[PDB]
Amino acid sequence: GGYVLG
Amino acid sequence: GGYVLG
Amino acid sequence: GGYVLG
Amino acid sequence: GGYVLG
Amino acid sequence: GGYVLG
Amino acid sequence: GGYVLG
Amino acid sequence: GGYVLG
Amino acid sequence: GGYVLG
Amino acid sequence: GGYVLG
Amino acid sequence: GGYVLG
Amino acid sequence: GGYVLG
Amino acid sequence: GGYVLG
Amino acid sequence: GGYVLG
Amino acid sequence: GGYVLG
Amino acid sequence: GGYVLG
Amino acid sequence: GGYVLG
Repeated sequence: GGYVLG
Repeated sequence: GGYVLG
Repeated sequence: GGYVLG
Repeated sequence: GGYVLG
Repeated sequence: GGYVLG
Repeated sequence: GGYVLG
Repeated sequence: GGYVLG
Repeated sequence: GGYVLG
Repeated sequence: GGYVLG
Repeated sequence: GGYVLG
Repeated sequence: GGYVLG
Repeated sequence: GGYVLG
Repeated sequence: GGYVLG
Repeated sequence: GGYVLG
Repeated sequence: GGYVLG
Repeated sequence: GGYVLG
């Protein structure tokens, strides 16, 4: 799992 | 804004 | 449990 | 955006 | 199982 | 910008 | 179980 | 204003 | 769990 | 003004 | 601005 | 118990 | 904003 | 408990 | 837990 | 502004 923010 | 995988 | 993206 | 609860 | 949020 | 909570 | 507030 | 996950 | 304030 | 993560 | 109570 | 966001 | 009670 | 941003 | 980008 | 991978 993981995430990005932009 | 972003994206998540869990 | 839970998760949030904003 | 979005959320989950479990 | 799993989830995505976008 | 954005955020996550877990 | 859980909750969100927004 | 804000957001809560509990 | 957690929170943001903005 | 500002921002908080807790 | 904002606040939480718990 | 409880929680508040304002 | 919002609240929960339990 | 709680937290404030102003 | 969480993370913020601003 | 920026970008985050978590």
